[PDB]
Amino acid sequence: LYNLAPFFTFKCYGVSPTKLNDLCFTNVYADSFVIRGDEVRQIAPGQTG
Amino acid sequence: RDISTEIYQAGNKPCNGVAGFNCYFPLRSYSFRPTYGVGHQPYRVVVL
Repeated sequence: LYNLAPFFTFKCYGVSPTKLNDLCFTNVYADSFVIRGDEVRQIAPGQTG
Repeated sequence: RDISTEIYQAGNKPCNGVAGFNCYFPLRSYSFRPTYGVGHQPYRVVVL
C-alpha cells in the first residue's frame, strides 16, 4: 500500500513515517466509513464543527 | 550540528512543497507546561 497510486489524502500524526515497519506494535484497529471530500481535513483532531 | 529546515523525506520525492504522513516539517515544539510533571518538565542538560 506504500506505493499504491490512487491514494490522495495521506496525512497522519502518530508514528515515524517511513520507519513504521521497524517499530513493532501490539494490536491494529481499522476504522472504515465514508465522508464528503470537502471536510476530509476536518477529520484531524484539534478543531471543531 | 545541523540547522537546515528543509522538508524531511526518506525516499518520498514529491514531498517538495507539501506535508503529509510521510513528510513533516523537521522541527517540533516543546510544551513545557507548568502542569507537566517531572517526566516532561524542562530539564537543563549540559553534557561536559
